[PDB]
Amino acid sequence: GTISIGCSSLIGQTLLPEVLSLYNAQFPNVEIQVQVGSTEQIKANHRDYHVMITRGNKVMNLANTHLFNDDHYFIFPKNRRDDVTKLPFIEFQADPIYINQIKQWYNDNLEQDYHATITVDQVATCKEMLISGVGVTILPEIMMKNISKEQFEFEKVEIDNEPLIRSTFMSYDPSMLQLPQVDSFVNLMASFVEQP
Amino acid sequence: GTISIGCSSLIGQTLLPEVLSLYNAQFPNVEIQVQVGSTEQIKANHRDYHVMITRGNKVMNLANTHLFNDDHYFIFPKNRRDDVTKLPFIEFQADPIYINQIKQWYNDNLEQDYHATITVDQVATCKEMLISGVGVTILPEIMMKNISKEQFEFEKVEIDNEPLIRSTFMSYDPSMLQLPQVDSFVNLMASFVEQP
Repeated sequence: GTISIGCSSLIGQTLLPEVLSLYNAQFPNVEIQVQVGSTEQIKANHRDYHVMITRGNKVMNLANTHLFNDDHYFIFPKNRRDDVTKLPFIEFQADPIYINQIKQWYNDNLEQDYHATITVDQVATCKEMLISGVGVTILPEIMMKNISKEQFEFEKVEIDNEPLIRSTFMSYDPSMLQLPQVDSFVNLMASFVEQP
Repeated sequence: GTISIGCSSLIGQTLLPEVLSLYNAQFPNVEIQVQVGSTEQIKANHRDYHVMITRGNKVMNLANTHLFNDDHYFIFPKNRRDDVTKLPFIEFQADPIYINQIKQWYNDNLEQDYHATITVDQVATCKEMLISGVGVTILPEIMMKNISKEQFEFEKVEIDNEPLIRSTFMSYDPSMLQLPQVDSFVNLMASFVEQP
């Protein structure tokens, strides 16, 4: 049959391709439909999906399985250079708690009032803006590949000596496990997220 | 003041960061808000933006400035061109005309009836699925950085010896040119898209 997956952009570009490589190898007769959007659009449109994968909090009224947590890093140029409070900060607008945690960190760790010059609602765009030198930002660790360790310094973001983390959840209606292609997907994801 | 830009994912990750590096260097007192979404969502929510940048067709009842055209390439692992009809094809669901041109091309150029095993509505995800070996696909040339020429063969997609192209447009209400931060943006984009 067909499986329909709804996910955020970050997930579509970092988690799902490796999952689906496995999934399609094991279950080659399943047709896969992936819809990628803003988290808000995804959750709003949950009736279009058998399974959703998103970051933040659990989705109410559904089963929610914790996939993993990600650390965060403040990223700025070595090359231009470490007088960092004069560079524009790119604020990824995750949700209000996150934004506030980041503002608090910036105020505690740097030497001026927080001010976002650029706001963006997709992490991958935030990363490319960093790479193109628009400004500095905070990225989740899973997005930190292909960032030049010779152009850029990375500082782990901790609040009250606790790492700033964000959770990824897979959410679905448990009734959907009656579809063999969905049960297969969910079982595969439970093994995928375990680490040796 | 503030400028609010709506764009597709592809644009947010490939065109806009270089534009905004320039824009923010020249106009450092403008606050920039970027919303990245599915084209359909972007077009639907046009009242949230001063300017939109999208691919496909012009937006009705707005000014529309053609930015550029992109060629397309069929991409598959260097193991191998004959095996290629056995690999899953990943269908980016741009719009019906595009999908149908791709289907016609596949039928005319390969040894099998067209069938998409995976459908996806974001190009960046399509590219990551290619890189992770889920299957083969067609990408616009602007997305073809960081694809290893040692793992992958690239064949240019032409139909009736005409290259398959897709257009990028900037769309806006011409009244918005009364905002200096928007007029600045639009003038800057007009220079950016010219090639020396």
